[PDB]
Amino acid sequence: KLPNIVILATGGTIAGSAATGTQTTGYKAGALGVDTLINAVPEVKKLANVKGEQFSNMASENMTGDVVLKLSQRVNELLARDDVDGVVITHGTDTVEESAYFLHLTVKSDKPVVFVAAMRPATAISADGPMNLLEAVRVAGDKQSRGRGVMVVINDRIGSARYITKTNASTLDTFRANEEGYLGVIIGNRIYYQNRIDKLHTTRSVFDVRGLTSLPKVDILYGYQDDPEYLYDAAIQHGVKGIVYAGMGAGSVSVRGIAGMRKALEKGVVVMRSTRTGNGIVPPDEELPGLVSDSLNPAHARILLMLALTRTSDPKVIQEYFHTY
Amino acid sequence: KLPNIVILATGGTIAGSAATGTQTTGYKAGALGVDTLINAVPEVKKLANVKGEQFSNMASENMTGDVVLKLSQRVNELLARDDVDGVVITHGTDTVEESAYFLHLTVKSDKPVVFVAAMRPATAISADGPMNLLEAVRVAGDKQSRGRGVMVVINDRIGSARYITKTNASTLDTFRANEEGYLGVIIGNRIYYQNRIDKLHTTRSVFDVRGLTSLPKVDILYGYQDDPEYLYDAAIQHGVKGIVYAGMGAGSVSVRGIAGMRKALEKGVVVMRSTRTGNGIVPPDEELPGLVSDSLNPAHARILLMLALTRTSDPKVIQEYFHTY
Amino acid sequence: KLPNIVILATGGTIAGSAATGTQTTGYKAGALGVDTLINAVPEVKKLANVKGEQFSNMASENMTGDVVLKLSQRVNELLARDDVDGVVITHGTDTVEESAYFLHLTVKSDKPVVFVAAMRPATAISADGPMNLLEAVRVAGDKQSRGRGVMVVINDRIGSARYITKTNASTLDTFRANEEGYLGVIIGNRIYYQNRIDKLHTTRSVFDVRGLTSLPKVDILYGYQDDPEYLYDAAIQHGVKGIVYAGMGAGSVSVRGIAGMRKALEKGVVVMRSTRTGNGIVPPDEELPGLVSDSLNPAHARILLMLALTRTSDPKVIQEYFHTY
Amino acid sequence: KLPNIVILATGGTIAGSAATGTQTTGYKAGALGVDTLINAVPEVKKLANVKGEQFSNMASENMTGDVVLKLSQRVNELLARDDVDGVVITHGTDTVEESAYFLHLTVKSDKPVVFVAAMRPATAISADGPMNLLEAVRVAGDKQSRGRGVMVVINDRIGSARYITKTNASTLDTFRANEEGYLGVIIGNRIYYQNRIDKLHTTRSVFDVRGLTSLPKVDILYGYQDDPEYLYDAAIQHGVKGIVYAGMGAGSVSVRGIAGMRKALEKGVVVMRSTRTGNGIVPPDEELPGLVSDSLNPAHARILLMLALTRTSDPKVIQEYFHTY
Repeated sequence: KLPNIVILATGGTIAGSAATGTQTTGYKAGALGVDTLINAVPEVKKLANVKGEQFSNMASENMTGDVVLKLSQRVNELLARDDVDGVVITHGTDTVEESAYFLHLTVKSDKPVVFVAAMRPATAISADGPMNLLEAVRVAGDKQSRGRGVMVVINDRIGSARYITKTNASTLDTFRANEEGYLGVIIGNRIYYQNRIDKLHTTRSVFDVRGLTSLPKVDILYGYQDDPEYLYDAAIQHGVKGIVYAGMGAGSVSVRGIAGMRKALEKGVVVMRSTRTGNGIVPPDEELPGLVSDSLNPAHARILLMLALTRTSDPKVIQEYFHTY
Repeated sequence: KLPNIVILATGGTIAGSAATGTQTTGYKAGALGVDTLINAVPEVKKLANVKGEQFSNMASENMTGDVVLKLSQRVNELLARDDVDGVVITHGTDTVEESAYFLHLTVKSDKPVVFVAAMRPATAISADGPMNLLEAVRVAGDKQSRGRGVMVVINDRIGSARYITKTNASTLDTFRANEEGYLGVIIGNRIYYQNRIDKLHTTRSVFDVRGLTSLPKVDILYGYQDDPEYLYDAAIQHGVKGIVYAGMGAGSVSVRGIAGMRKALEKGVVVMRSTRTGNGIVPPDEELPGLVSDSLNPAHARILLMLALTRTSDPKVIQEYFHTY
Repeated sequence: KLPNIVILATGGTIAGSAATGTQTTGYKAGALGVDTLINAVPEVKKLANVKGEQFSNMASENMTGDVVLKLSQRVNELLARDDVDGVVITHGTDTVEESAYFLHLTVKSDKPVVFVAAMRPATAISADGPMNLLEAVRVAGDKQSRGRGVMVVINDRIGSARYITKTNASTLDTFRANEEGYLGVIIGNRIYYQNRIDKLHTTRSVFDVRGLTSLPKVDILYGYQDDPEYLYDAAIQHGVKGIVYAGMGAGSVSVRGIAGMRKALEKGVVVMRSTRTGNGIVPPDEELPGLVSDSLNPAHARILLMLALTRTSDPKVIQEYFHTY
Repeated sequence: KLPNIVILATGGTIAGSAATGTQTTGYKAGALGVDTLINAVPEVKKLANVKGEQFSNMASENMTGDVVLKLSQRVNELLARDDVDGVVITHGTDTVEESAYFLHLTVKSDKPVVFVAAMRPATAISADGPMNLLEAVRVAGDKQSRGRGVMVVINDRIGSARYITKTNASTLDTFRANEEGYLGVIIGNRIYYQNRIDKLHTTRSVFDVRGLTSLPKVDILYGYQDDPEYLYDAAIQHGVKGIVYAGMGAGSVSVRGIAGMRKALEKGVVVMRSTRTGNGIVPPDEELPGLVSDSLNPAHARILLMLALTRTSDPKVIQEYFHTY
């Protein structure tokens, strides 16, 4: 029989629309309901028994920790039922790497959780959303997909929430993991799996959102020539618990940045040095302040740091998380 | 006869050293002098008549607008003489894209200006520095190289200062221009040119640094879920003339970021929306505040914005610059 | 007023169809007529005055030199008229790099010649064909596009016929030029040009097809472990004028391949060593037999070799062509 | 205590040399002995107890199935001993993907088998071989490396024999797996593992070389415009058991190629359709003759087809191998 898939809608461009079919920019995201989306691709109903639920309807640049936290709890609830085999979450592309990674760390189930997005509005000529959604359901309902961590499906590719990121401001093929590749690809309606991530996630994660009602405050500061120190003062003075530094090269700091970090440290703020480059490993360096983000980019590093702080503030333990998650 | 090339040293990993040949991280950058570098690769002296000049010796994360401005003026002086055919600038990798792009816009000569860097210390096993320097001089002395804008040479590739960027925190092949490719490659001691950038630069640029002693203050703020508004207040309150926003997706802003931008606007601060993604075009959008950066990434966009402000503050003219430079 | 664009159809997947909207493989290419294509995207008629002409209707794997030669002559005729500003050629994806490069070398006009293809059948959910065609016409009608050589437009990118190639058997984003990047991109209905190829083409090419009725015979042989020598004998014995060798690494040959090449040489067959790798430069090597293909891949190298032979058989002159075209 | 690593040398550029340090092309591969290599990087002796064995000394374009078969048997012997923890095989770059994949399928051990190569001669300025060898030994001796299949280590990257391939004729960063990424990377002397391939290999493979003295004959034929049919006749007439077809796009065949394949089929020859593109999935198509290679490229597909024929000639079983290995 067909598997039972629930399609949780949060908004995004995949549900956006513009006045004309040639308008691919300046459209309104989160304008259509989940059912309109489902009826656009009726074929979806032959791959599984789908049920659409409207969790929200916004542009992903406005997604917040509060909402992501509730989204995570809602998905844990659904996955606990016996009449739910998998979940597909329609989301915006802009911050899908952030929400997808948060759930990658907090969903306590082996059942597939697949995020799907689209770079073109649903009203666009050659809109990518329909096929993306169709592929997402297919992946969600396949039993080969269990235990692979949270996945992002778009443009025939299946990426891990831990490595996948939006690398181009506006192309269809924007989502890639340059050094880590894709978990698999969907060609001709067959799924081809190629990798399994060698990291901890989902059912083997220590992070638990059941019981939380708010998350620690973590900001991201950029590293560049002449980077100001006052931005660190500002962050501290506003009660941030952690600071993710999108540094030059391999988390390199200027004299001004070092001053700001030392200050944040003597104030109890956790400093996580990452990179602005876009890919790669930020290796340990005792000569420099703060922890290092391993291969986590700024956006992902902020997510893992927020969660880590809901467990400990021990630098030694947090550094461990960053090398295993 | 051999061409006359001047090698201006500013420091960087290409002049760094560590206690052991297997230490590739945690070393000391800007530790060796230009002459030590020149003598390490004597072959260089058969490709041209070289003269080394020590401009500075620092880790590039500490390079500042002041030093870059003087560097730019120094290179204009040298290129004005008849006994100088080209210049090779040894620089750190971390902010080479910023310094190289600054000179790309302010050097008033058709003569080759080549930046060279290295990802491994000079004391490392398989240090890339020697061959990079050799290739740099070769490119600088070739007459085919005139009029191509400022170039960055490393790992057998020749990249435009306008497109090239450091994409990986720590690999040798870190420098790439995903959508724009390389101007050319150096294989087997022959130079293969393949592209000419379709942008304005050097001798056809309107920016002039002769006469300036300081640059406008421009900061970069990051875009992410829950991004704070107070960082905008902080920047404004510290007298920044412009703000480069490394936005989500195609320069998308959250409600908090929009508030902060509007505020900066009513305070006379120029707002330039760019992208944190790493590649791509941030297209115009009248629904949103600020200008758009075309394909300029945050680091490059800050450099062009600083220079534009030394000429005008007209949003219409600055937006033009961003589409032509 | 609107520019006059002619849309020459040759078949391909962009004109293919399958029984269901979810069938993306095993469909029938070259099934729809140019007018069906034009009417699918009416918006096209607001960008220019279009006239469709049905040149052929086949799957591109069956395109041959004869048909490409006639196609080239047909386009030269059309571009010679005053009421034609540009031409858009719908073609299959499989051998578009070969046909596009052939015309890149033989069309004697500065007017835009744009090839457009599609990876999904026209009857597919999220078919890429409509938007590709729309973008193609836009590029063809823009005056900024003159003198850039033949272009291939697909998936929002504009690639040079000389560098572009199909790198993936079946993804939408299959067309790339890893080392050379794209000439430009089309985002939000604006065209962003970034490069100009530094090679000879179109109006500055020495190759002329007016008057030819057939082309020299050139085959491609692969290089691998245990590659046989008898395939060279076979090719020679079948009257080939040239042999493009898709070699291991930088055009490396095994003892068996060297025997076969020497044999072909003493038989008057021109041997062009290329690479099977996919990208890069095959540098000169006097220790080995045959000419080297510069950065031309096997498919492109065969096209330039066929044309070169319609002019000379001088190894010295052909090698020159390969470094300038 | 230190692990016991054996370094089997087969030749290659990593052991090559040229008259000058600036000569990176036209050098002599397989010119130095394993001990010269070992003494060049003495640091290697602090990472493990190494023993060099000279299996051969040739340029990899001349490596053959016979030799690869013996190499595979020799490695199985060594890995069976208790005083051997891992093996590092120095090999040429040109056909390392072929030898590495052959062993990936026939080595019956969980112990690390690491292939290392180099793009620059050992006598070159900035030769990459030393650091590559150092990294290879480190990976071989780390216990985290067991059970990962055969690996190729070069340029700080660790790639799976199944996905890794040489993508550029002559750059240092030539080895990549565009869609599959790397198994891990080596930065700052620490190994960072990120993926585990989701394919069968080594101890879970059905292919056994113990007892074989020769391998089935398999050739590769290229697909392109005007591809001749006589090449198929030639292959058949020379007793090939299988034919790997490097086809256009997704294994597409011309009418001539179809004629040749049908002929090969009625003669008992197994036809495996692959792609010339360089990456991707060749999906099943009942409308076309022969089997499909999944994501295996021509070079890898030939290796798996040779081995498959040493077990069966059943099309249904061989097609299964191609989807699981």
